Amino acid sequence: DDKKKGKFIVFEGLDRSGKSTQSKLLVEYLKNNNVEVKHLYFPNRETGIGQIISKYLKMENSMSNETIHLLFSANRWEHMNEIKSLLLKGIWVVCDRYAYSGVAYSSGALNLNKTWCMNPDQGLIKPDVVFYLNVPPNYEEIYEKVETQKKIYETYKHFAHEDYWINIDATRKIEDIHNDIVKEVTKIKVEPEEFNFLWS
Ligand SMILES: Cc1cn([C@H]2C[C@H](O)[C@@H](CNC(=S)Nc3ccc(Cl)c(C(F)(F)F)c3)O2)c(=O)[nH]c1=O
Repeated sequence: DDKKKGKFIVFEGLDRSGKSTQSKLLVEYLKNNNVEVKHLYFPNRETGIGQIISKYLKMENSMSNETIHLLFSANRWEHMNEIKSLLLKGIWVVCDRYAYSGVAYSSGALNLNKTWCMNPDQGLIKPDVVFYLNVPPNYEEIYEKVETQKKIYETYKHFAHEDYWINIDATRKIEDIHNDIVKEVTKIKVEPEEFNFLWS
């Protein structure tokens, strides 16, 4: 009746870490293996909430640090019913960015308290695995600056030792990064299981 049957994979990483390259490669690989999979992205800029987030990111409005933080969290909550329904049926979800982005970006770029940042996402569906595309920032949107990216790299380390968190050296060839990811995916437990939730 109520078991999670599909698998839920999140990609995390700084901007231009290769997330969408790798997530598209993973989705293609799963589809070639007959697995039904939905590719989702956060923020979803299409929703009423996402359209405001979009203005914020393009600097078409300005918003206070707590206001935008909470909108990013509400934007995930408005997808929970749909993600749950997919996973309950056995459809997999590959998702570019999630609650980890919310915490790392707001604490890193906006200097918000980590616990305060985590609280609104408590209760979101927990993914089976997070692939963190690790690219030290050594080299249009509000967080674009290399100075801003360096602060976020540090804050992402908050999650580095959780057993769901898989560090991926994203400085390697694209094919080799993808092979690395496919390998970890084959380790995911096959059978249905109870849903788990952040930040358990
Ligand atoms: C899910 C989520 C995302 N973000 C930020 C992360 C990222 O800095 C920003 C960028 N998002 C998207 S969809 N695209 C994007 C495209 C180009 C460029 Cl240059 C950038 C950025 F400015 F970040 F570099 C971002 O959205 C957040 O700040 N909090 C969140 O919870």
